[PDB]
Amino acid sequence: QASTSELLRCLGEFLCRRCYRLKHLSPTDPVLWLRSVDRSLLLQGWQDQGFITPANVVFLYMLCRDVISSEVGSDHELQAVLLTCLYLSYSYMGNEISYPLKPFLVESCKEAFWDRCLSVINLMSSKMLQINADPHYFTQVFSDLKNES
Amino acid sequence: MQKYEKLEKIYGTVFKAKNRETHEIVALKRVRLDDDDEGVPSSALREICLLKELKHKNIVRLHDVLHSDKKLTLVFEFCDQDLKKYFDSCNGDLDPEIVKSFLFQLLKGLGFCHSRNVLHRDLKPQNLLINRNGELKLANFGLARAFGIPVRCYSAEVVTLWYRPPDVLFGAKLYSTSIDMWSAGCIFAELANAGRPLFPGNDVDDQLKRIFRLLGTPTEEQWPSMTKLPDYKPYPMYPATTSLVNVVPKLNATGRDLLQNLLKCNPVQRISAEEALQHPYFSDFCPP
Ligand SMILES: CCCCc1c(-c2ccc(O)cc2)[nH]c2nccnc12
Repeated sequence: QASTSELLRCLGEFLCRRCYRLKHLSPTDPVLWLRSVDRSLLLQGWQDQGFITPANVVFLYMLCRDVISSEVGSDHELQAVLLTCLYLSYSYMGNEISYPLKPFLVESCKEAFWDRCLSVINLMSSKMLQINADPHYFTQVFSDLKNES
Repeated sequence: MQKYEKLEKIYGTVFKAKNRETHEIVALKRVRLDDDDEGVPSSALREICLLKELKHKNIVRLHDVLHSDKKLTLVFEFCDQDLKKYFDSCNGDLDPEIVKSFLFQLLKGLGFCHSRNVLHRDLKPQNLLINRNGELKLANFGLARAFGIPVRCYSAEVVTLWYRPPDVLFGAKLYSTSIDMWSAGCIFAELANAGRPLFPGNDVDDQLKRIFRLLGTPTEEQWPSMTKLPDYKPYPMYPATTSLVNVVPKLNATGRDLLQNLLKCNPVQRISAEEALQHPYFSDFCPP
């Protein structure tokens, strides 16, 4: 549907289906990890308003479909890649100039989070702009996200 | 950064350097990744994403991005100075052909950004780089963003005050490519005089007053949705009859016309970069 909760749930169902190795992943786990970052950033005064809206979830799903390997081998690794894609969404689409790393980091190896940032940007920077500039592309993505449920 | 030799320092620290492999001179921006002050990397990442998609002779060119030690190293083409230093180097006194040349290049770069669906949002003389060849580049995309997607609003808090347009000063939460055209008009005014900010207000109220006092206060007919903006407040009605002649002495009637097209208070009436480039002020000129 058109609501944030629905699309978050489509996104969650998409991740369980893509990451077929993760037998104990719940489709609510990804919603829980994303809601948690957003509420944290708000309560700690990093943003005035929540980032998770319908357009931004579509934006996030566009990164995820192309970045998250079907071969992710643990729920922890999935959380780390998703949180990377989320951090890039905030940096690119968020209303604040900057966002802290802390809520987005779940790995002990910091260098790997940054390497993954650079590598997602090198794959995705063209599509990140295209989904803004091309309204029919935004529509295609929004439509695929809904058909995830 | 093994590949590069730091020559001198000139959201991060900037160095002039040399590529050890080609001997070419570049600029290196270092972004610390283990900072004490959270934030910075986020804006660097947005800048890298945009700049990878904005290759134009008048946009500062990102060549590469290196990740080593607890830092991001952005490699750019080297430019000798920013417009601020340039104003200082020449007693704030530009020949009219250089005025025209700098506005032209600025509009081309800006035109390119807007046609790619990017808003710069921080146009000011220190974000404008000038080569020893006379080539100007828009730089510092840390505040920039892609637009096009449906959103309830953007940050109401963008552009240093002196370059911020009246709708944004009145708290408009949505704006378009118009926000940069206003700032480009402010810069045009600096170039065309003695290189000092046209509208140096000390706060929001003061800023709006400086603008209206020179340009006239917009009426309801020129700007019907004005009184509806979030931070709208009644201003005195300053007359529209004040001459711009002494404000921009390097300009004839043709440049003054272009300036007033850029400095329209109602954003929907501001000339676009592309139209401005077809204005008679650039009619003869050269770099076309
Ligand atoms: C504040 C950032 C502008 C710094 C800058 C300069 C720069 C050059 C001369 C100055 O006096 C100040 C800044 N040159 C550059 N070349 C490539 C990339 N960035 C820069």
